[PDB]
Amino acid sequence: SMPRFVVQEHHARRLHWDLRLEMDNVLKSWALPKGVPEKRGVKRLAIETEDHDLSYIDFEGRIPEGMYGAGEVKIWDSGEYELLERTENKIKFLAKGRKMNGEYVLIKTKVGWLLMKA
Ligand SMILES: [Mn+2]
Repeated sequence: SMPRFVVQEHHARRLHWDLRLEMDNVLKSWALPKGVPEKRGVKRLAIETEDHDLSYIDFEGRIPEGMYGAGEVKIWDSGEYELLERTENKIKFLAKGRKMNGEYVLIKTKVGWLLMKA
């Protein structure tokens, strides 16, 4: 296998979370400066970032300084997910994490992306 996701907590120059979905045979990724919404209706900024390799889904450790993406990476949540809807502008999925669970949607508009919880 079932597709999986991870939410990494990344202690870089700006502390953020990274949501990564196994999708298109890579990790489709978004930075979340304020984290995953944990309550219904809350709208969080999501910043599309470059695809990562599938192997990276289980990574934890320190990205060294001078490297782009420096800082400590820790797994905040992880699990399977079920894809419910997808287009170039919308991804709706059921997350099966310990913290991030139930349905969520990533929304692309002219201003970028948002992440929202059912
Ligand atoms: Mn990051």
